[PDB]
Amino acid sequence: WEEESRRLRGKDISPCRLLFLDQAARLDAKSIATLFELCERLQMQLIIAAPENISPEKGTTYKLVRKVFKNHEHVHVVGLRGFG
Amino acid sequence: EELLDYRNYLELDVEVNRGSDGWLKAESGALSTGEAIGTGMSILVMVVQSWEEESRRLRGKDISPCRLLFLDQAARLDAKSIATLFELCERLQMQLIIA
Amino acid sequence: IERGKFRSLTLVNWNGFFARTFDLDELVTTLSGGNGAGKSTTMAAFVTALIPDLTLLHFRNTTEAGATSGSRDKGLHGKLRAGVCYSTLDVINSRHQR
Amino acid sequence: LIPDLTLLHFRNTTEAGATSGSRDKGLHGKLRAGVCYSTLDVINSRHQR
Amino acid sequence: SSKSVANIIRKTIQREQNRIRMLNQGLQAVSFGQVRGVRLNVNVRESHAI
Ligand SMILES: Nc1ncnc2c1ncn2[C@@H]1O[C@H](COP(=O)(O)OP(=O)(O)OP(=O)(O)O)[C@@H](O)[C@H]1O
Ligand SMILES: [Mg+2]
Repeated sequence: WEEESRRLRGKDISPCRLLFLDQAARLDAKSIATLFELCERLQMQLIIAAPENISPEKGTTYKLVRKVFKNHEHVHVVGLRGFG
Repeated sequence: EELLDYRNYLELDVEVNRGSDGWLKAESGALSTGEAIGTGMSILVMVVQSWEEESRRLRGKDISPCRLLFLDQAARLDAKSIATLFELCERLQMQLIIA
Repeated sequence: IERGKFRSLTLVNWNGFFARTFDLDELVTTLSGGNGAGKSTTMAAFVTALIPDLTLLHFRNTTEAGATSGSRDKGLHGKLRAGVCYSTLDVINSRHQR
Repeated sequence: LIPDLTLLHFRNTTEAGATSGSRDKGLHGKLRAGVCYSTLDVINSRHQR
Repeated sequence: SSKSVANIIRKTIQREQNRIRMLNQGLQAVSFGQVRGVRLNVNVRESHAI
């Protein structure tokens, strides 16, 4: 799709690239490493989700916790870091 | 012929006490993956228990049919949900094969 | 050439989120949390921001992905709170325009 | 457990309810040339193996 | 015969409701995400009750 639109677009713009993957826990470490290397080689941004932090040493990570609070809900977001 | 069956006279629904809210009808679209998986397992064990209850009267009084279920791609569940599932299966004496 | 990038995703008055801005990564952004944390909600909010066509938006569970569930509900309404809500994307263009 | 060719369909976990797409049921490619066996062992309430 | 048919339908409905309510007790307090309980709601449709 990017290649086809190369004519209509201006010579100075490269379109943004982004994909998703929910339930990433279905992939093992080797597969996720391969996916990461592919995406970075293709300058592809990825937003992945998994109950457990399956990618601790790459990109940015967030952890979400839902709390019942006075008869409603709130999500608390905490950043995570590879090493401490 | 549909009217001739008593079951058709009954309306059956699946309700979940989701969070702070009361009991809501279980809609696949209004739940997360883990919640749907867990509710599915709950209904499956309900079905197994109902089938055993129905079949008991046509079986030897000292026969308890085996109960065994699967769960593929279990990684979609967190530790808490997995522990709850294990507790449920143990309470129901039900064998699990989880991948 | 320098390809544009998605800096961040902001969620306003969403189910669970009042006003939360996740700063996206240049390569990979990961979201973790137990079941029902709200990751799928974030994905849905992003895609809604990307393709606001209401006919297309259908948030089926990962289970029954593409299997007709006959719920009659696309699932987006229950993911929003009463009142106004917003879903926005900041993008740095290859022309370095925010 | 259920040795019926009509019902046995080992579609991928993805597309768990989606249409066939292809015609294969995915069982043949899981076997090897020759004679194979799949057996369960059960202990009844009567303790018959 | 019609009265007997109606009575037997009613009796079977009551028995099944009781059995389902009994089974429901085991699913009380199941913690799944934000889900805390599961119930099988059984009811008699008006279109058939009348
Ligand atoms: N349309 C909706 N109506 C009602 N509740 C909803 C709706 N969408 C999401 N929820 C609830 O909001 C919470 C977060 O849902 P969501 O699917 O975003 O979570 P998640 O982090 O993706 O979960 P999981 O990883 O287990 O799939 C859950 O309690 C879910 O039941
Ligand atoms: Mg999810």
